[PDB]
Amino acid sequence: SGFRKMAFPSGKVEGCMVQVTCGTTTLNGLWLDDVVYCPRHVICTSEDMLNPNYEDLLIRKSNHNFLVQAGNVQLRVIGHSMQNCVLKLKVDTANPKTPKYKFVRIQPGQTFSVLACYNGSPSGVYQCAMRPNFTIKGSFLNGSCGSVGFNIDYDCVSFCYMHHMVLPTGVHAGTDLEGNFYGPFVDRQTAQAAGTDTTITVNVLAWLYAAVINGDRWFLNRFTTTLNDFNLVAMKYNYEPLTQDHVDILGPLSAQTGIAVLDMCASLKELLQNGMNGRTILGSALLEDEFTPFDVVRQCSGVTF
Amino acid sequence: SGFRKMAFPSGKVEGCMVQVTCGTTTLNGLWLDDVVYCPRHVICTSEDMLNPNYEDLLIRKSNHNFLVQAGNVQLRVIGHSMQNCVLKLKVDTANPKTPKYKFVRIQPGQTFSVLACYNGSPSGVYQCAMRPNFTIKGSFLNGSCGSVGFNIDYDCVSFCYMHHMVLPTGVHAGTDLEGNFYGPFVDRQTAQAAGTDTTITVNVLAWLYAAVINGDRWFLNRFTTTLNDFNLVAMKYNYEPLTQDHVDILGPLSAQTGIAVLDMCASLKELLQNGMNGRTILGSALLEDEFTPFDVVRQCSGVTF
Repeated sequence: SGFRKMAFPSGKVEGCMVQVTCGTTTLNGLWLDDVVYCPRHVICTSEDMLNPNYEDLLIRKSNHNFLVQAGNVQLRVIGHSMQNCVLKLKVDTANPKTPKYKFVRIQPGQTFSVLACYNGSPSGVYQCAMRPNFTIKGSFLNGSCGSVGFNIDYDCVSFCYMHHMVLPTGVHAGTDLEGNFYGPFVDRQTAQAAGTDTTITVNVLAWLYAAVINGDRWFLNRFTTTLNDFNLVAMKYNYEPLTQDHVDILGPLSAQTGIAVLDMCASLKELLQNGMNGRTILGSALLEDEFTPFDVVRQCSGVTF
Repeated sequence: SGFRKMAFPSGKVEGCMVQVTCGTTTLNGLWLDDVVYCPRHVICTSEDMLNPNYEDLLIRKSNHNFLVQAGNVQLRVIGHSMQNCVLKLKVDTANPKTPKYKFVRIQPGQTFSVLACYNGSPSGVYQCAMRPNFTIKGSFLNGSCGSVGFNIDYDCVSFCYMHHMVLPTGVHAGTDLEGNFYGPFVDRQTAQAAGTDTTITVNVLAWLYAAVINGDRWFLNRFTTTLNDFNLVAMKYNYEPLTQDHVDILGPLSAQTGIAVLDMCASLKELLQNGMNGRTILGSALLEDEFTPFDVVRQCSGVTF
């Protein structure tokens, strides 16, 4: 009963969060086995950030220039490395709090939990989506940098995101845990175009299914539609095109609710065309696109870890 | 930058969550030092739930009738007790994962984090508010019962909520950790009136301050107003009355933004009167009342634990 934006439990990530200080710069790092991961821009002065040569900057640094704190512990570095936009600090001590973990590159539209940190200390947890334009709309103050995004499958934390940048426009960009940026972004203080964001059509449909499951059904129309005709309306309202992969992924919600995907699509179209008339769906006056069909199923079936 | 519904990090509560099975009934329990806390209705059959005599039901039970699991561990009970609507199971093993903790009874309008669990296993975390009518709008499937709400001040987890009931109306009710219900509710399957909910006026104002801080200022009107005149409009729109305690609590947001509380109140009134004209504030087309002035300050100043 009820439907909330729900984060994964954060304990297994909390015990991996370290404070990283190189020269003056201090931000969050991820301590897994014998390696601390952090944004490579920790080696930058505000002046460096304007036009950084990371290769050159990293050279004027050695192992002993990096202060990695875990609470009141102080760790020791024995091998530093730059993988794309992440700094890998090889330390002597394996994190005894290290969970089963993988690094994953997620797709636009997918969701993850962010454990937001300041000085390697957890402040809070929230759910977000990789936007279609590879930004995220998060909550990040100075020093939040190196905060990580993750999913939990079973026993296994899947790290998918590290926060690097706020864009002049207020939205966020960062990397996978191999330090490849999501999107066209670079770790440099220069104007960077996010580009046109679209609504994650498959997520809005997931959420409409969620609404039906929790008794919110006012928007089910007698009409139906076709994929081509729906995608005509979708393109007008900067909704991502819907594919058969999308219809397939919604199959189980279709089966639980007895509502054909294309029927739900005809409901969505009327909503895109007529707006909401000032009514609400699951407490919201706008169409929500930050739940996956997987998230909706997890919350509705009570999956645990 | 940005503004998200943010939960407290959940690790310190995760290692306190146990599975409680009496007879057939299984739900979540809170293992602190040598005591497991759970809804006393775990001793009820679906039939019992209609008209339970808890005193009598608890008597046909003894220590060895209660199966408390922590993961794959199995705990042993040496003293059972009923405090109001909570069952206290005295076990032999102190939880070595026990944080610094207090039990607090929170006030209507205050927020907390819920760690939602099924079979004593964490599934997810989310932020909610005690509604003015002492319900909560959460996400709780069967077996979620005994899921706890909490705040973290510094090192210290403040437990304020245990989930007991879904009401026929889909909203949730439960207790403090001394087992006193929030609101008029009883742990019995009978029709129970929540009563009229109001909007938490002080929280909506907090959130308007949050919006100003993140550059969302379209709603600041040239007008101002008075407390009496504002509370006239408030009562019309089932907003809680605003008191001088409320104005005082907003003082620091007033000072950070250079916007007098009563001025922000005049903005709120125009919004209550004219609606939103289809515009949004911090991504929302409705007025948000589940952030406290404290939450807004914590997210905007980057407080950690």
